[PDB]
Amino acid sequence: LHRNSLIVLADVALFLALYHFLPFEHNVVLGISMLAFIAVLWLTEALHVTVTAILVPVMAVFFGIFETQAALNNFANSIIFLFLGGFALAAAMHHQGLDKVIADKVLAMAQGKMSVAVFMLFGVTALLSMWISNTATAAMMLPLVLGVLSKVDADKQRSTYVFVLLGVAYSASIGGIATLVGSPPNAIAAAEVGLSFTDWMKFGLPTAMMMLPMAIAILYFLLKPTLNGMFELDRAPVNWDKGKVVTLGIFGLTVFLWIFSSPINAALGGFKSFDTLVALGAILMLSFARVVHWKEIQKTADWGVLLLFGGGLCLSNVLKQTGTSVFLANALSDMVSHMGIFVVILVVATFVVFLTEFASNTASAALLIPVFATVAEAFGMSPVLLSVLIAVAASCAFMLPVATPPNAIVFASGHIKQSEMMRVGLYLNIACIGLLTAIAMLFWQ
Amino acid sequence: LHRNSLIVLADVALFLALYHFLPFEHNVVLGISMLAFIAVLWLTEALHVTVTAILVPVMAVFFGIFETQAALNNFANSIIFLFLGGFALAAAMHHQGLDKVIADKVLAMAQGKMSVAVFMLFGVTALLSMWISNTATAAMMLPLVLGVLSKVDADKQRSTYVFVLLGVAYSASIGGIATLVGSPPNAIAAAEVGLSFTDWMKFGLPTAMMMLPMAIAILYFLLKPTLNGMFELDRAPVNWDKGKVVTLGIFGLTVFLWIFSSPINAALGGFKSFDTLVALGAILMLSFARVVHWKEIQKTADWGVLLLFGGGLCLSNVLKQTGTSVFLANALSDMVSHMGIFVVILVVATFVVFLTEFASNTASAALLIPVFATVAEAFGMSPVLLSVLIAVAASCAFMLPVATPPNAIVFASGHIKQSEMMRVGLYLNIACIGLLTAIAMLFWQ
Repeated sequence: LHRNSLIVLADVALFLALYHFLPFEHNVVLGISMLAFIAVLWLTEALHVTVTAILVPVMAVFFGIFETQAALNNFANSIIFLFLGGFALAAAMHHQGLDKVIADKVLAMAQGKMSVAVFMLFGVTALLSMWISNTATAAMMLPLVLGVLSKVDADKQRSTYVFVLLGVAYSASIGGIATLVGSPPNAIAAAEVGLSFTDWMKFGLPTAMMMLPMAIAILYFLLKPTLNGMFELDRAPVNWDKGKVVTLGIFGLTVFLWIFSSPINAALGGFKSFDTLVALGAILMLSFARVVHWKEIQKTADWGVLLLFGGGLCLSNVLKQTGTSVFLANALSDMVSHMGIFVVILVVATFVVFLTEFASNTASAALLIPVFATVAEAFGMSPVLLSVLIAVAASCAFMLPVATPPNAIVFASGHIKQSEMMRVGLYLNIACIGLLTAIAMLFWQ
Repeated sequence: LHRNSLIVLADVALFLALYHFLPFEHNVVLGISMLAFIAVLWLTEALHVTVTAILVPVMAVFFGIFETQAALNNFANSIIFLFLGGFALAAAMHHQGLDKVIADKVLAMAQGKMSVAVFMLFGVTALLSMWISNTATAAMMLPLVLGVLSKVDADKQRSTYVFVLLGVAYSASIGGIATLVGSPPNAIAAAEVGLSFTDWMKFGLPTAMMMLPMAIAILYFLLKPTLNGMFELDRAPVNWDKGKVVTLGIFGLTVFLWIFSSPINAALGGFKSFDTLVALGAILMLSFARVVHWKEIQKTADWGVLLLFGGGLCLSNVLKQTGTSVFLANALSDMVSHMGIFVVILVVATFVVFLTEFASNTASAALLIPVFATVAEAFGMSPVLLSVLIAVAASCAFMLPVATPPNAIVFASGHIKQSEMMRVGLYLNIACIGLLTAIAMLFWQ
């Protein structure tokens, strides 16, 4: 009937074809066919990506790969509860008005001028997206930006609007690249290659600090805003109070425990996933301090993502179990050896940067990381490099707003020409490809 | 500071005392102390029961019982995803207006009279609570009941209001006793003793069909309503349409697969948790049919419960690992042998029926089932009997509304005297104790 309902049927037909017409052994054919099915379903977004994540275990069981519980156990990877603690921190610092207070105090650092306010705004937006999200952050900042522009004389001056808006969106999508929380794809990568919070900050904080000013400069040089007015702000200059102090303290304590996870856990007994224990402890300290109630943590969090992680991990453990990964590596050895690694990561990064502009970041990541990682390539291991690269690229969505929630949230204003966004995102995607290639070549090797 | 924040500290002090002043071996002392801590936290409801469920794994790890992942894996017991499919069915049959249509078509079965409408109402409320919930069901039926009574002449006639209302509440709480879904405690019991959907219906459907008419009769004989008026109904006589037909069909197919799980799964390969695969398949069929979107399944479901299941299961696996269960059985052997099993289940059932009137059903169940089951008693195994008994009793909340969501949802009307509810619930709780004792003695043995 509907378009998606026919995409699903075509995908079933393709699955059956590959299940009947492949000259590989049964198990590898099964893995490949499941992979194609799941990819066609995640990219097209026919079924809500979470539903496909839930179908992966069923597709694995009905075909005798996994036992039911051994497949559903992947919906409980410690990384998921780490992300849950992150969502709880977000719910706290939104219910207690902490983010508004931070952004406002920053807007005061700039007395009344714009030339410095939008830059501080991008910076704070990224600092938030480090923890909260990519969507809620943009939604929280949008009214602030509009109140800022309230005295811009928005007539034949749409350029400054587009600047102050796309800067916010991209700053969020980029601050999502600094922490394991902030953007799902980072957590998918870590779960696949076993990375810790700080072991991923060492990859994502420099990358973001490099990609954010590059983006602001590219925008300022593509569109030419004036940025010379003043601030006729009239909202309440909110102040600190109990509940925000405690929330900030617990937030800082959680971050301090995360960053220093290794020495602490080494001086405590050597727990396995100390970061996740720290996140659950953040939840416990926020509850014991009466600063946030579970109903908020439940309305706020996005559990579809917490099921998508499990789906991606079940897919990875499938490709690992049925031996499909080693076969794909044996098959791609020739192509990876003929050319170099630099061109390999170049094509990978461009593919992913131009894919998530049509698909969802989390789905593309969950689908691609397992392959390029579980391959265990021959000419060069680089098993974490590519995972981090893809997780970063999947967040580099800068073209049309259907690619990322924040882009649409900011496009809803009604004065962002699609063509300007598209060309700016093209320039930015090329720049990000180049930058990621450079970093992967120099730093991460 | 606050009452709950001091309860927590007293509980920590008690935990430390038992951790320092018990003449049992270290591990059993640890288990007992964790048990006391968690019980004091779940009964008092200081921290949202979900938060205590989340604290159980941390409390188990920081004290070296479990590895982190081996403890968090219990948040993915197939029973949880079964309950998730149940929540999805509820979201479908609420978003597609199926429940309203069913209740209205039933209200038409009674032409315009009341003497038969309230009984059909209790019946349909139970039939719904079989699947949807105990709370949403009462909330969905309340406006219908008020529109029914709109022509009751509710002056010196509060008796019929209380009847048509408490009947609804108790019918929901009892229909929650027929299926694994419908009430969490049933799922906790099954997870503890490995019960299937039908293997638990064989316990819960007769029990509910017996306890519901008993309750209606007790009410009719305590308070004396008239039940003689007509129906001046004026709402829209809704009709069927596409979306409701498909939803009903998928619902019936899911139920037919659940009930006949054994022969099917035996003629298919012998999967381990076929019921859970069937629930996930229900989600998949509801999504593929474009009848419900994940956002509704996420707003609707109660994930706190899906974490509470994991908390209770981690507690059970703790008491099993540290050897506390066998020790408690060795200690209670004398008391269980001196008296009989009949008196044992009698005291158990009364304790639980009068406990959940102050605590939450799910928490009391999650706390008590592990003990009385993992004991593996000496004089008589009865390892599933007591689990089912406690799961049924925990739903038998009939006194003051703070015990159960539905009771408060119906008390909000503003014309339900606390004393009448309390005495009616006392009578009903005694009757339910007697009935459960009788059934456990005759049928389940």
